[PDB]
Amino acid sequence: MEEGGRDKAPVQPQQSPAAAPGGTDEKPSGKERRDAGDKDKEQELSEEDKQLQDELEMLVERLGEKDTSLYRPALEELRRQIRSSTTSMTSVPKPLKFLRPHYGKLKEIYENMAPGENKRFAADIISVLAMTMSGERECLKYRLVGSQEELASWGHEYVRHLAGEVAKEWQELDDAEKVQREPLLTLVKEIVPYNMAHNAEHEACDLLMEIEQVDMLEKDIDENAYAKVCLYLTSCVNYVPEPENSALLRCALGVFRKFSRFPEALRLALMLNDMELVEDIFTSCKDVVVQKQMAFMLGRHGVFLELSEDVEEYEDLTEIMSNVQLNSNFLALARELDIMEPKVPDDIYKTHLENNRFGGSGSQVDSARMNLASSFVNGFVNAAFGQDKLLTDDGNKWLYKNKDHGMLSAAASLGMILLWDVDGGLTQIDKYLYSSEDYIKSGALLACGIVNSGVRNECDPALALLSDYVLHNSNTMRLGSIFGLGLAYAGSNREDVLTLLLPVMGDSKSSMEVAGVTALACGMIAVGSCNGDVTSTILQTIMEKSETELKDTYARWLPLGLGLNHLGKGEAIEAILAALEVVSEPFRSFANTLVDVCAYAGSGNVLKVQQLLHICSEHFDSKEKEEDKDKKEKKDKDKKEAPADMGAHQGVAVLGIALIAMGEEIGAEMALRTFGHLLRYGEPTLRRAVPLALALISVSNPRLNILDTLSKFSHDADPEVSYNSIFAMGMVGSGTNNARLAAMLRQLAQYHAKDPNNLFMVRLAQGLTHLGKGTLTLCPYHSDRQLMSQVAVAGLLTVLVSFLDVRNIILGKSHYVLYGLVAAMQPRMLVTFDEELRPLPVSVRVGQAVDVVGQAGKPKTITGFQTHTTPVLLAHGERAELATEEFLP
Amino acid sequence: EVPKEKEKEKVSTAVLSITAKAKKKEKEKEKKEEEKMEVDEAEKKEEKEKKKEPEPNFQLLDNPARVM
Amino acid sequence: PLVTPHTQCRLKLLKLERIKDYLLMEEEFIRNQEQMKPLEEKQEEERSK
Repeated sequence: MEEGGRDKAPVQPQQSPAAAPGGTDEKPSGKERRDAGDKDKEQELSEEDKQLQDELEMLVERLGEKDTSLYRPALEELRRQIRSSTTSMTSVPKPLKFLRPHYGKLKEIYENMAPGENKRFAADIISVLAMTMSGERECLKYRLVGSQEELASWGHEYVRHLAGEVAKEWQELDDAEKVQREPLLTLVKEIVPYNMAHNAEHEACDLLMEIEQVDMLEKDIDENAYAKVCLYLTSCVNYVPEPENSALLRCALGVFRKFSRFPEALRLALMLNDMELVEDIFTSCKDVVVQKQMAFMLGRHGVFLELSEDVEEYEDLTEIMSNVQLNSNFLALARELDIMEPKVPDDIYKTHLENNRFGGSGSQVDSARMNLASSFVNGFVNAAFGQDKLLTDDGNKWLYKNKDHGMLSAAASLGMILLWDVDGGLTQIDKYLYSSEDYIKSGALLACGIVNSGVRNECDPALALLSDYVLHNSNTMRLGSIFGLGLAYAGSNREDVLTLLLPVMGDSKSSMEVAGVTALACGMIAVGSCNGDVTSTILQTIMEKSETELKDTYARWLPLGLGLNHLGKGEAIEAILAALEVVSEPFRSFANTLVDVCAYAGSGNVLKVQQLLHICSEHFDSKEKEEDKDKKEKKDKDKKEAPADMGAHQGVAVLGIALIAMGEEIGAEMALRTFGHLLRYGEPTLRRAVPLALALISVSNPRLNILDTLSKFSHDADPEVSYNSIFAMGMVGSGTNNARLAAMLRQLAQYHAKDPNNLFMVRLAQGLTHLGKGTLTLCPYHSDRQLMSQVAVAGLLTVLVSFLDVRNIILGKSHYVLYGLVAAMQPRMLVTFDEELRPLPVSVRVGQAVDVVGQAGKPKTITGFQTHTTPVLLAHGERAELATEEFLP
Repeated sequence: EVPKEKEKEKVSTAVLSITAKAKKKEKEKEKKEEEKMEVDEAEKKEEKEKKKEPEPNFQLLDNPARVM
Repeated sequence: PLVTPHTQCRLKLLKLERIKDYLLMEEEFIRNQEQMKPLEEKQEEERSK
């Protein structure tokens, strides 16, 4: 301990501020010049950030705190210069003069008068002088002012431009990772008036830099991954004009302002769709801006590009609408017969060959309901041009043999055989159409809507299936005709055929399953306007469901189209609309949780997730509202699949422990459909946690509840090694786990993982994270099954052809004008880089190296090299344009 | 002779988080909806205090009158 | 295992508060689970003897 002898600064700045009350009065020079000699020297012993220990700043205030309490207030005759010497010298040590209740008094030295241009003695220092202290002001002092009194005094007026120059100072001194400190400053200051802060910070960023935009640009969208309702409403529209005004990267408009379509205003992204039609630059960024506008996140854009430039600049519209759709058919035609595809594999059924010697002999299984699953050896493998003449003879015999619902099912499988087709898809049906039967034509003409699904061109808006519908005096002609056309025009929000198919609801012909899928057919069409659909559904709901207390054919189908007509907005007006509209008995207030959370597809709104638990938690509920706690858990399944894995680990942690562990009817009947809704990628955490409750069948219940959890355990696409689980459970599933009930089911689970080699993207995440639906087409199935009796009769309309929004598969094609390039792409396990050193290496799995049409996989941001620049959108999306430039030798 | 009819009925949701400022802006939403369309409800005080003080310590009693 | 800012940023202040939200709710849901159980049969006389 070598103290003493060199303690100059603990003596003379211990004495001269102690002599400052001894020299304020009767010493006009010593009041001023010793203050200025104190001020610059204390300023100089802080500017190097290589002596944090300052020989004054924690040496003078031991008496100087009681001094400043008697020097600044008690002088009472403060001059115009001596306030600029006192407050410039004594507002510096006050974060360390004072303890944790400094937060109310960062002003009793400073805001007497802020001396001039306080960064004048705080420019080259990063945060030790006042910039940490400036964040201490905006944390607590501005928030209590700007809680209800934003428009206020000097604590707002100068504080605006004070925070303005400080936010310039973060990107001024060193331009380090304190760029991201500016959104740390802009959002803590005036949390709800963020745009009033950001509007000055938008224009300041526009003149800040054009190279130091992009990491702050991704900092915003990382903060926009989850927020409050109003913060996600605010900072996402602040996110919009920064590649519009500062830079013109601008190919991140269409999908990354589909981010901002539903929250702020539907017309606002339509004004950004107008901003697409402003910047018509060349073609290449314009091409891939409008590639996504048809079948990547929405359709319904084919009405705004038939204006005055219909030569090639507005004749991309039909090219977008069906020709690049057919060029995507040329992927599955040309490229996917080349990689690994002859017309009929037909041998996953043949992969059940070694079972016949496992335990003696075989040929014991003769169940007639297995022949339902026999259609999927032909059915699922023949998607994307698995066209079959006389390979449908297993269909052709069984169509003309028995099983009326399988006559509808085998006829509905023909639409899956010719999918995404307009050229000759109806010609395939017509030879298998004229049998003059109810079940054959109702499955085939429902499959005609599946053939032209995603086309939305002129095939039959009211031609075929409207003529099929007006044939009705009877069975599924009444039913199966409205379903296929609303499936085909689900991407559109056309009003006309909605009003053609609204007298289906207004007929009051009391076929119950017809009116239920009528809500599902109109639900797939619209998500926004036409409140008269909500009027039309609840009229027959109050007519029919009020005079019953019975089955979920009422409940699983009629409120669901209401939720599909109001999907994806956290405004909480739609809950005020719907729940106050059907104020009713609790078995009709089953519908309370539907339209509540169908508007709540994905965000962070954890306050909803607690009312998704705390109202109907357990209660033990002796067989009265057990459907509602299942459906309340059904809406826990979404608002979990979009928070990009932040709550997915928390979802599997809660729902593994809480329900299947300490539950009853909520857990052991229904709560596995989370895993059939959360992901379809597959990973051995949840893929092995389900046979913990499946190999233990727990047969005491109506075990098709647990065998429903068998079924969409294989609701993970992208074919895997999971055959080890399903075939070995199929071996114990032949004799035990009765083949009368689920011999269709286990092979439905077996044959669905290898649907096709490819085309597994059914998982509602495009580009990086945006929805693009599949929701309106998938969510009817998991609403359809959570019971029984639709494994035989009614759910066979659903279980085959429920979800049909598969949007191609990979990101290999090049499209450079003539479509001859293949390039050099380099596939890897996805990004982790958030904020690290400069050129942040994008990924980590350098081993795989392909050139052309290679697979997508679970976490793959595939990059490219060889100086082709790939300057399209720099965010992928499977129809890259790929120009050419090499000006770096 | 009441049986003390009691209710568990609730456990208080103690999630102390972003909830705190989210309920506060919801009370701001009621200051446009309540006081601008229709709220004119009122109640009266000190009716129940009035009957207590003029009370009877002057209780009248017939012949076989009990008294502590 | 996603604390990937790796620095004193508000994201790690935002990310960890999300983890606080789900574990408190997992606490309160199982707190409601042992609360609202009016089922008593003990063992329907079989395992109790």
